[PDB]
Amino acid sequence: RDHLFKVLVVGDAAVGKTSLVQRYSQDSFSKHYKSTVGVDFALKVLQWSDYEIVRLQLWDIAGLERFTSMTRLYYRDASAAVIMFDVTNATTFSNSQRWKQDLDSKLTLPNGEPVPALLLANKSDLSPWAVSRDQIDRFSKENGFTGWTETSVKENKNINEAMRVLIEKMMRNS
Ligand SMILES: Nc1nc2c(ncn2[C@@H]2O[C@H](COP(=O)(O)OP(=O)(O)O)[C@@H](O)[C@H]2O)c(=O)[nH]1
Ligand SMILES: [Mg+2]
Repeated sequence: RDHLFKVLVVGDAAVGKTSLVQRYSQDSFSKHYKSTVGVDFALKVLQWSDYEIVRLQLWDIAGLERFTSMTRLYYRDASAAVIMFDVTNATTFSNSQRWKQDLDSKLTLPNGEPVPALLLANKSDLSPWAVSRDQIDRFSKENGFTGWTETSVKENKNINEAMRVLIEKMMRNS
C-alpha cells in the first residue's frame, strides 16, 4: 500500500524553506526520479511497515512566497502545511498568521476538517530572537495551529523529528 501526502512548505522569503526541502527530501541521495516526476515538488519515500510505504511530495511556495497567498495549483489536495518563520525576524512571525488564515480559507481535508498546520520557529541557532517562546505558544494556540516547535535547518536540529510527528498525524487522519 502506498500512502501519498502532499505537504506545503510555506512562509516568508528567507526563513529556510528551500533549505528544509533540500535537507529533508531524498534529493541528496538520488535525483534520478526528477526526469519523469518533474520538479513542482521534491519527494521523500519511507518504508512504513512490511507492506506499506509513505511518499511525501514537499511543495516549496518558492517564486510566489512574497505574496503571502497560495495559488490553487500550489495548495490543491494538500494533506498538511509546514508554516516556517525566522525567530530573528518578527515580520516573518506576524506573517505566519496570514499564511495560516490563507490556508484555512482555501483548503480542507476531504472530510471538511482543517488541514494540520505545523509552525516551525526556524533559525533557533541564532541570537537574539525577536519573539519569546511564550509568545510563540500563545500565537500558535490563538491561530489554530496543530502545534509548533523550534528548529535549526542549519544545524539539523528537530527537523527529522518534527516532520516525523507530522507524518504520523497525516497517517492518523487517513
Ligand atoms: N542560521 C541559520 N540559517 C539558516 C537556517 N535555515 C536556513 N538558513 C539560511 O537562511 C538563508 C535563506 O534560506 P532559504 O532556504 O533560501 O530560505 P527561503 O527563502 O525560505 O527558501 C540561507 O542562507 C540559509 O542557509 C537556520 O536554521 N539557521
Ligand atoms: Mg527558497
